[PDB]
Amino acid sequence: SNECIRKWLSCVDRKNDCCEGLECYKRRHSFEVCVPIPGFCLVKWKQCDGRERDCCAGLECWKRSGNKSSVCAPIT
Repeated sequence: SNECIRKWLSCVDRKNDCCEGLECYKRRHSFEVCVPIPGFCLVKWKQCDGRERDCCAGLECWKRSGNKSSVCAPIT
């Protein structure tokens, strides 16, 4: 398991490997970096660890052990 680029660090390296919910920005002269996407969220098949409050509307940090890592799920 490897880590991802830190927010507001440097996108020049790799934009496709910035981070979760991050995207490359466009600047005039100043070096552009990864930024938080507006309205960004998660699905019922995405990890919830760390983003227990980032998932989409209706989703929640689902605690599943034995099959896979901690993922998100819709209201119950």
